[PDB]
Formats: sequence, structure tokens, C-alpha cells
Amino acid sequence: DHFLEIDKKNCCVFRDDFIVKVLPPVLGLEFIFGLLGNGLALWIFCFHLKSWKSSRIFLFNLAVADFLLIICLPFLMDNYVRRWDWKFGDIPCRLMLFMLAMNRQGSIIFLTVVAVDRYFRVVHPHHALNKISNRTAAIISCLLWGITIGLTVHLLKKKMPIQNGGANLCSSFSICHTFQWHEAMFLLEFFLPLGIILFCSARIIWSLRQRQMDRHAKIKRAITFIMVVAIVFVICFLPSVVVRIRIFWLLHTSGTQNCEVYRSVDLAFFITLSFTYMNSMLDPVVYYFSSPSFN
Amino acid sequence: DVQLVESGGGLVQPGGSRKLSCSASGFAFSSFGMHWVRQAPEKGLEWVAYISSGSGTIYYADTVKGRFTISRDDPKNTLFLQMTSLRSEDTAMYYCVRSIYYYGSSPFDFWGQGTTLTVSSGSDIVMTQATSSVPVTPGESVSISCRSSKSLLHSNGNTYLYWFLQRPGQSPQLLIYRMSNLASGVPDRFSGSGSGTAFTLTISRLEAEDVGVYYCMQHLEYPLTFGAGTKLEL
Amino acid sequence: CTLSAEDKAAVERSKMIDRNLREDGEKAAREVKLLLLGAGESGKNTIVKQMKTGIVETHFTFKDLHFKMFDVGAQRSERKKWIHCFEGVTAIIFCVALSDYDLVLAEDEEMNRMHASMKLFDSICNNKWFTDTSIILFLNKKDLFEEKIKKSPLTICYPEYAGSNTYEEAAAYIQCQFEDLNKRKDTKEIYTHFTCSTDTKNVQFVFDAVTDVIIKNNLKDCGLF
Amino acid sequence: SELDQLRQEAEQLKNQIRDARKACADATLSQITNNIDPVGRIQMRTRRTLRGHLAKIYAMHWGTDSRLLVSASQDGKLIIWDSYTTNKVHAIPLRSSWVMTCAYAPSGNYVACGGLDNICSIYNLKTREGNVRVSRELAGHTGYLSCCRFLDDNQIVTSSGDTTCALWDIETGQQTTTFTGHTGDVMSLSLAPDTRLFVSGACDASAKLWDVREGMCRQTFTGHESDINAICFFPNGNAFATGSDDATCRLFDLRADQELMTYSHDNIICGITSVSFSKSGRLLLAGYDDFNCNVWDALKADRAGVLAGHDNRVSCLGVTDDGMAVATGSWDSFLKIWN
Amino acid sequence: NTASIAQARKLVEQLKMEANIDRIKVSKAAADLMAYCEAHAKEDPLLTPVPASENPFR
Ligand SMILES: Cc1c(C(=O)N[C@H](C)COc2ccccc2)cnc2c(-c3ccc(C(C)C)cc3)cnn12
Ligand SMILES: CC(C)CCC[C@@H](C)[C@H]1CC[C@H]2[C@@H]3CC=C4C[C@@H](O)CC[C@]4(C)[C@H]3CC[C@]12C
Ligand SMILES: CC(C)CCC[C@@H](C)[C@H]1CC[C@H]2[C@@H]3CC=C4C[C@@H](O)CC[C@]4(C)[C@H]3CC[C@]12C
Ligand SMILES: *[C@@H]1O[C@H](CO)[C@@H](O)[C@H](O)[C@H]1NC(C)=O
Ligand SMILES: O=C(O)c1cccnc1
Repeated sequence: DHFLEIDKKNCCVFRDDFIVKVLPPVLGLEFIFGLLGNGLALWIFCFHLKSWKSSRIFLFNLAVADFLLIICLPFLMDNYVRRWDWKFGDIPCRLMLFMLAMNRQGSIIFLTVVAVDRYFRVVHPHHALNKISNRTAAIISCLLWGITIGLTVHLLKKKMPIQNGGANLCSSFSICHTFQWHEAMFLLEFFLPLGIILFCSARIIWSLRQRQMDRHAKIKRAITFIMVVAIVFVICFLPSVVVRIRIFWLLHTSGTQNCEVYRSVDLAFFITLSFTYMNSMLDPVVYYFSSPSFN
Repeated sequence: DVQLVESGGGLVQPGGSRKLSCSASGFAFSSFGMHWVRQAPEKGLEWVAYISSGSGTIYYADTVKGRFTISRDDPKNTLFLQMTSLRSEDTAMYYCVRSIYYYGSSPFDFWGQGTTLTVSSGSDIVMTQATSSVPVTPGESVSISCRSSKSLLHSNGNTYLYWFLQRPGQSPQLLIYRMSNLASGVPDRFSGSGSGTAFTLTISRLEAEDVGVYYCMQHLEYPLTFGAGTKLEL
Repeated sequence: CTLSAEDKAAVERSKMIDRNLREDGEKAAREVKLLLLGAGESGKNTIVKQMKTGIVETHFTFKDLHFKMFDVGAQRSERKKWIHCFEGVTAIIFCVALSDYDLVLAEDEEMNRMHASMKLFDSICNNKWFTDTSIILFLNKKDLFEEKIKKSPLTICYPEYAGSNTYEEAAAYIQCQFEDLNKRKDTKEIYTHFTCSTDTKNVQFVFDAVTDVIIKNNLKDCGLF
Repeated sequence: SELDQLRQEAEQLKNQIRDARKACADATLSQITNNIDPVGRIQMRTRRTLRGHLAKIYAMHWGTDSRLLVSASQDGKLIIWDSYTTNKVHAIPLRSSWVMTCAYAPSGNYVACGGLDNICSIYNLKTREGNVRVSRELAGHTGYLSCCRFLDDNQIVTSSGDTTCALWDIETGQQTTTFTGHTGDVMSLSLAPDTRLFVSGACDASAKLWDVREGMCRQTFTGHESDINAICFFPNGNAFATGSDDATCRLFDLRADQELMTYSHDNIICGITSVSFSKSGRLLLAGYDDFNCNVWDALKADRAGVLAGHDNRVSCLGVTDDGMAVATGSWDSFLKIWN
Repeated sequence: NTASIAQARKLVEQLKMEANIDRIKVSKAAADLMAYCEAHAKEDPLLTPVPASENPFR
């Protein structure tokens, strides 16, 4: 019924009415508040902050990644309103999928970089990494962006759209039996920076309360917001990974035969994938507008 | 006191390789640019190579470019000139020249004693001196005129003319460093003037201590070109 | 571009000077600046020899961290004309003798050395240049104070003190009286240590306080403070 | 009691001085100057920005060639600047980094500096070795040395925080002349154009006119309400202006021995760090703690212009000897040239 | 405390010489400063800005 050969590989896709009913309003809210927050934050970084240190540069790159993920959401609603129908072509579809995966991964990468930065600020106070110049942060950010580009440009050599039954399909996340680097990147870009972020955050909290430094109110605020950014990362990137792992379990168990069982996990995967963009919505609020030094 | 001592010279066959060393004592060698200036037995000063402080900028004369190598080692205050493929026209007495460059500085102020090296058997600013050998009575004023093909007056107001006196059997010393600026340790009776391409050097009340060969050198644009040399006799 | 040979060489010299200035600034940025203060010759010298005429420079290294501790003793002038020079120090090491609670300063009639230390601490701690600068308060000569508190009560120094004439309670009372002079408790921290004439751990306490200050400055740089 | 009688005689002498000042004042500078044309709006632009200091710049001095500068900052570095090309001619590492004053010799051969080490260190710029070395260290002040000014290559007057100005012989390093009489710490210093007299502003809210060759105070000028931090002669040497912490600049005359005009505004409440005059003396430039320099009509007490552009407190000022530019130094580690 | 008498004598001697100082009228000094300002007004580059050809900091 739903069976579809995309790249000579068995499998099946879906076009649900619940997609049309749920995805466009959530993505509209995410696009509106993410655009406002990221634009205001980028304006403040560019003009309001007279000078910025290495830490700010990483936060600026995180804001750039969040903004570039936000600006490609209107095309996602343009895909979602008409029930997985793409009316732009091949190169815009490839650019949208590449920009989505790239800026989600780059947002995660710079969240992890900020977490490791704060870890070295607290746990190793006299380290030379806390005194790196703005140029060192510039080359570091450029190579992080380059790693993101190198891991993501495999989507720009995939033929798009899929056009199942006269409806053009622009999706980089298709439930298919064959092994894919994109799914492995989707799980890796959660699980390994999850470990890094949780380790760094736990070490920061334990080091701050081990020195009796938490008696200060600003240290309480820093502890609270480190907990907030860890929980935000977890609740924004965990559920889509859980649903993708369930999809993997179903593919290993049931396979790509009698695809009526994959509808619920596909729908739930897209609802839980909206939270990865809600992360870029919430990142200005929990990173820049929560900072006392930020204007 | 400030001293520059050369070593490594001697008789070498053509096509050979010799290295000249310039041991510096009495001054901060790291903060000075260093020049090599050779004088052939025909009595003409010729600039060879220049290395800046910190070895950041290196220049060579067009006749030794790609054939000579100038280097310095600031820990031991030694200046080197690695020379390969020596020809018969490389037979000259090489002087190690000390020079510093800031606002109001006096480069080419101190010259080394010089080592003697013997080899057996277009766009440069051409500078000419009309008089090569004139007699002068001591106690009377004398003028040495120098000319340049290009105007040495830069847009910053500095006219880059350098006057050197080389006594017989003695290293050259700086007298005037920018067309009027009297150097240190040289008496007040030496005065330089001029404008553009025409230049003169006035020595009022000459004595036997002023007997020697006078060279005019530009420092406007590399390579640095010396004059033919004006010798005052009697 | 439109430069002579001497102009280009002077620009190169200026760039070398800029390079050496950057290296010196990076070397000085990793150093810890400490301002040493106290009311007269009370406990500064013992503290100085424990880690190690205008301003005195004391240099010591502890746990791969270089410390620059400045003694402004014998600078008998108006403090406000030069105390802004030490605005960017990491912390202020304030040395207070515990045994001079009953001694007189002898410069003013009926003047207490202890109250002079309180007034100097009140001026330094609540100064406009030290709003966010932490103070490592050292309470010098605890053993002498312990052995002389039996002979002389602390009530001759603090009339409102009603506690027992023991070392621990009166020492805690003196520490509380010094910490009460901080009117900026929401933005600075006071570290108090009791040091004997020959106490080994004084440097470790300074290192811990400086490390806390450096953590606060690091969180300030990353926007968490 | 002889002490009470001498206090009464001093009070009588002070009343006589005040009465002689009051009887000699008939028409103020405003009452005569209000009938001439104002200077309009004086707008200056930052022509050069001298970067390279990494701590708060505490002092500066211009060369007599009106091109070479010297600046002091808490880095422990005396940087000599080519202001025309923004080039560092010299960088002098200091033994004491707590420098609060610097001077440049009129011949250009020497640079002095001093600070919390109570020592004026003379630096020989033009050495045979090609480096800047300490000529000698002048010691003898018991307080922080707040200002120094070269008379020639061998004479220098140093202000200090021991309530004492001092004239030194650099050939011998000895205390040639000691100027005493100030009650508070002497914070500023200014030499007359003929170097016959000099004025000093101290923390006793007073300015004193000294004579170099007799070493004793001629006149004492009062009127300020706080610590005088800046002082500068009028270009003819017959008047001077002060700057203090009460946000007022006062102009004093040597012959009239009076205060002529107060340069204050209601919107200015912060102290004054530096005071300098233009070449004609028509413009008075004062550096304040509210991060900018205010140009004052020195004859009319009108704000002729504001030199804004420093992110921290403007600590030092200097006008070149040809009057071409004014240079402002500040605590944000920058020097700016204005025209 | 007998050393304060010498300080008081020095202070009253300084005040006595400072009182015996010939003073010109403040109108005359004001006119002198005004005349000096007017005589050198044209040669003041800060008060009267020079053209950019004559400005070394152009
Ligand atoms: C199956 C699979 C795929 C895959 O190619 N799925 C296709 C849609 C095809 O689906 C099929 C059908 C049949 C048989 C197998 C797969 C990708 N990545 C992974 C992972 C992984 C887990 C953790 C990490 C990090 C340490 C954090 C990385 C990777 C684990 N399994 N896995
Ligand atoms: C010198 C200091 C101030 C650093 C200046 C900020 C620089 C280093 C940072 C801030 C914003 C960053 C850029 C943001 C956007 C992109 C687009 C991306 O697809 C490639 C990297 C690139 C081009 C980044 C390169 C590095 C970057 C330019
Ligand atoms: C502290 C600053 C100065 C340097 C930061 C170094 C660390 C945090 C950077 C450098 C390389 C980065 C990693 C590069 C590769 C990946 C795999 C990707 O699929 C998820 C992110 C992840 C795991 C990045 C996490 C952040 C990272 C580890
Ligand atoms: C998919 O199924 C077809 C038909 O059974 C088979 O020929 C093909 O090899 C399978 N390919 C995959 C994706 O394993
Ligand atoms: O890569 C993505 O975020 C993506 C892929 C398909 C559909 N919506 C989003």
C-alpha cells in the first residue's frame, strides 16, 4: 500500500492528515519566536556588545546555527500544509534538507562547545584554554562549521524529490531497511554530545558545590541555568531519537513488509522532530537572555 | 664600546664558497638592521645585502641576488654572509654595517673594520659625483657635490641622502644621514644641504683629519647605491 | 604603499614592538595581582615570609600559578589618590593582628589599634574601586591572642561584647565584626583565616580564594555571572 | 602664649591678603570679555588612535617637535609614539609598573617617569648601544611621585605625594632644591615657558607658585573645594588654569593674584584629571571622569566642544607645541589624536 | 611640642612676603590675556582649523 522504492531500496513512506493538523501551527510558533529571539540576539551580539571574548564567539556561532535552522522552517510548513507535497523543485529541496540537518547538528555542536567551555571555566580555572584569544575561537568555530558541512553535504548529492504517486516528497528521514549515514548521524549527534554535556554539567555542579561556591546567588543562578540547558537538550533531542530507535527495532523485527505498523512511529517521529527546532527556539532564552552580562 | 669585527675572508678559487662572520659587541645586535657593503680594490663602495631586525625583511643586490645568503643569529650577536659561486668581481673588502630605523634614527652610523676577500683568476638610482679627485688647502672651505638620477625627496619630507667619509686605511663613517642631519661624534664643521637631485657637502676649515674619500648614498629605495667617491688630496 | 625604505623598516620595528608588548601582556595576564593591606606593622612581614622605599613587590609561585603581591606600606599619603591603581587586582589580602585589641596606636590619644584596623577595613572593603574585589582577611597572631585573652578581656576593646573569655568565641566575634563592615555582601566575598606566627597552610588558603575569584571571573567572561 | 599670637597674626595676614585681592578686583574677565565674538562650536575628530597599551594609561607628554609622544600605563611600559604614522619608536620596560607620570625632554634626548616607587627614573633615548637604558634613578621622595617636568637635559622638577615638590640635578642625582609648603599631596605640576617659575596643584585645594632659582613659594592660589589634580600655564606664562575633583576649572593670574573665571557646568559633576591649553590660550581643554574631554572657551567659560570617544576615564591630556593637535589618554588603554 | 613655634614663624613669614606683592588690577590682567588670545588667534590650529593640506594628521 505505502511501499516505495526511493534509491532502489525497499521501503515505505506516509502522508498523514495529522501532519497537516499538527505540524504547521507548531512550526509557525517555533519559527516566529525563534526568528524574534535569534534576530534580537544576533543584533545584540553584532552591535550592542562592544567587545566579546572567546566564550561569546561560541555563543554567536550557536545563534547563527539556530537562526539558519529557523529561517528554513517556512519551507517546512510549505511542505507540511499540503501533506508532504513539495512545490519548489530539486535544488531547493536539497538545500532545505541540508540546511536543516546542518544547522541542527551545528546547534548541537556549539551547545557542546559552550558546555565544554564552561566546564573548563569552572573545573580547570587556570587552564590555558580559558585564556585563548578571539582568533583561536575563530579557527575553532570555522573547523567546527567545516566538520558540520563535511558530515552534512552527503544530502546534496541525493536525488530529490521522491515524487510518490504524483506528490513530491522532500524528506531526508525515510523509514528504510538499508543502512544510512544520516540515521547514524541522527543518533550520534544526540548520544555522544549527550554524554559530553551531562558529564560537563555534572562536573560543573559538583565542583561548584564542593568549593562551597553555591552560597552565592549568582552561582545558584549559574547552577540553575546549567541544569536548564541540560534538561532542554535532553527533552528536545531525546524523543525523536527514541522514536527512531523504535523504528529501527521494527525494521529489524518486522521489516519493510505490511507497512501499516510504521504509520504511528513515522507520525510520532515527525512530532518529536519538531522539538529539535523548538530547541533552537528556546536557545536564545536559556543562553543569551538569561545572561546578566548580556544587554 | 660598539665594535663590529669581520672574519672568514681570504684567498679562494673562483666558483668556491666562503662564509663571512661579523661578531658584534657593545650594542643591542637584535634591535639593529644589518648591512653588508663591499669595497672593490678600485675604491668603490657597493651595497650587497640587508637583513632587518628579527630577520623579517631580507634584501640583496641585483649582482649577488640568488647567489649570496645573509643571516644573523641574535643569541651570539653574529652576522653571517653565506656566499656561493664566487666570481672574479666578488674580490672586495666586505664591511659589516650597523643600521637602525625609527623616527629620527641614524642608520649606517657604525661600520665594521672590514675583511679582505680575494678571488683568483636599470631601475637602480644612478648617483654620479662630478669631481673624483680635487686638491684642497687645509683651513679653507671645500664643497663636494653629488647628483642622483631620481629625486631622493620623499612625500614625507625626508631626503634620503647619506654622506660617508673613508679615511685611507680606515673604515667609512657616517657624517650626514638625511641630507642635512649631522651625525654623532662628527664635528660641527661638516654640513650638508641640497634639494631634489642636486646635493652638496660643505666642510669649512678643513684639517688633515678630514682627508679621505667621500661617498654619497641614497636610502630611498633598494638597492642602495653609493657615489663614485670624491677624494680630497693635499 | 607610498612608503620609503626607512618608513617600511620603522613600521617593521613597530610591529616587532607590538609583538613583544603582546607577549608581555599575555605573560602578565596569567599572573595573580594581590594587594597587601593592614594597619601598620601588625602581621604583614610574617605573612610575606610565609609565602616568600615605595611599593614592595613580592613574587611567589604556588601550584604552577605566579603571584604578584604588592605591599603599599610606608606610603603615608592620601590613599584615594593611588588606590585606583589597584582596581584590577585579583584579591586584597588584608592582614589584621589579633593581639592588638587592647594595645593603643600611640599616634592619637585613646586610639585603639583594633578600631583603626576596623576603620581601614571599612574604607577598603566599601571602596568604589573594590566593589567586586574579594578580600582575603588574615587574622594574625592567634596564639599570642589566645594566651593573652586570659590576662586582658576583650570587653576593653568591644564594650558590647558579652561572650565568654575564650579563644574560639571571641575570635569568631572578631571575625563577625570584621565581616559586618562589608556593605556589599551581594557582590563580593570575604575569606577569613586565622594564622599563627608559623603557619604552613597560609598559601593554600590564598590559592583557594584566588581560585574562587578566578572561577567567578571565568563565569563573568562566559556570561554565567 | 606665642602660638596663639602667631595664629592671630597669620589670620590677620590672611585677611589683609583677602582684602588686597578684593580691593584690586574691579571688573571680572566675563564683564570685559562678554562683548567679543565667541569661538562657536569647536568640533574635533579622532585622527589617530594609538593602540598598544594594555592597562590604564596614566600619563602622557608631547615632544617639542610636535610629532613624538611618550605614554605611561600600568603595564610597566613607556611607549614612545610616532603620532604622524602611528608607529612605536620605543617601548621602555619599567622596573616599577605603578607609573603615574611621564615627561619627555625638550631636547628629545631623555624620558622621565615615576609613580608609587617614589623614584623619578631618567631614560636615555639616544644611546650608542641603540637601546633605551636608565640614565639614573632619582630617589629622595618619601611619597608617590605624581608629576615630573624637564627643564633641560640636567634639570628636572618632580611633583610628589609627600606634600613636596623637588628640583633635581641629573648629573649628580642629588636633591638640588626642595619646595615645601603644601599641606596635601601635590598631584600636578606645570612649568612656565621661560622655566623661571612653576605652579603646583595639591590636595589641600590650593595652588602655589614657586621660583626655581630661589626655591620658595611666591604666591598661593585658593578657591577650589577639592583635590587639584591638574594644572597648566597660560601660553604667555602670566596665568594658569587648574582642574580638581569639584568639576570646576579655575583660571588664576600671577600678577592679579586672583581667580578670574570658573569653568563649570551643572551637567558636569565628576572630577577633572587633566587640564591643557591651546596654542593661543583661547581654548581650555579639560579631561574629566565621565569619559570625555570638554573644550572650554577659556575667556568666556563656554563649552566650546566635547571630545567624546573614550570608553573609560580620560586621565591625561596634551597639546603640541605648535598647537596643531590635542592628544587624550584614558584608562581604556588608548591614545587618540584630535584636530 | 616647642617645635611648632618654628613652623608657625615660617608660615607667618611666608604669608608676610605673600602679602607684600605688587598686584595689577584684574581688568588689566583680563585685557592682557584677551590681547594675547587675539594676537595669536590666527596661529591657533585648534581654535582656527587649518586646511587638510596643512594638517599633518590628515
Ligand atoms: C540500524 C541502524 C541504522 C540504519 O542504517 N537504519 C536504516 C534506516 C535501515 O534499517 C535497518 C533495517 C534492517 C536491519 C538493520 C537496519 C543507523 N544507525 C544505527 C545505530 C547507532 C547507535 C548509536 C550511535 C552513537 C554511539 C550514539 C550511533 C549509531 C544503531 N543501529 N543503527
Ligand atoms: C575576530 C573575532 C571577532 C571573530 C569574528 C567572528 C567570526 C570568527 C565568526 C563569527 C560568525 C562566524 C560565521 C557565521 C556564519 C558562517 C556560515 C557558515 O556556513 C560557514 C562559517 C561562517 C562563515 C562563520 C565563520 C566564523 C565566523 C565569521
Ligand atoms: C571547549 C572548546 C574551546 C573546544 C570544544 C571541543 C569539543 C567540545 C568539540 C570539538 C569537536 C566537536 C565534536 C565533533 C564531532 C561530533 C560528532 C557530531 O555528530 C556531534 C557533535 C560532536 C560530538 C562534536 C561535539 C563538540 C566537539 C567535541
Ligand atoms: C527488496 O525486496 C525485493 C523483492 O523481494 C528483493 O528482490 C530485493 O533484493 C530486496 N532489497 C532489499 C532492500 O533488501
Ligand atoms: O532533516 C530534517 O529536519 C527533516 C527531514 C524531513 C522532514 N522534516 C525535517
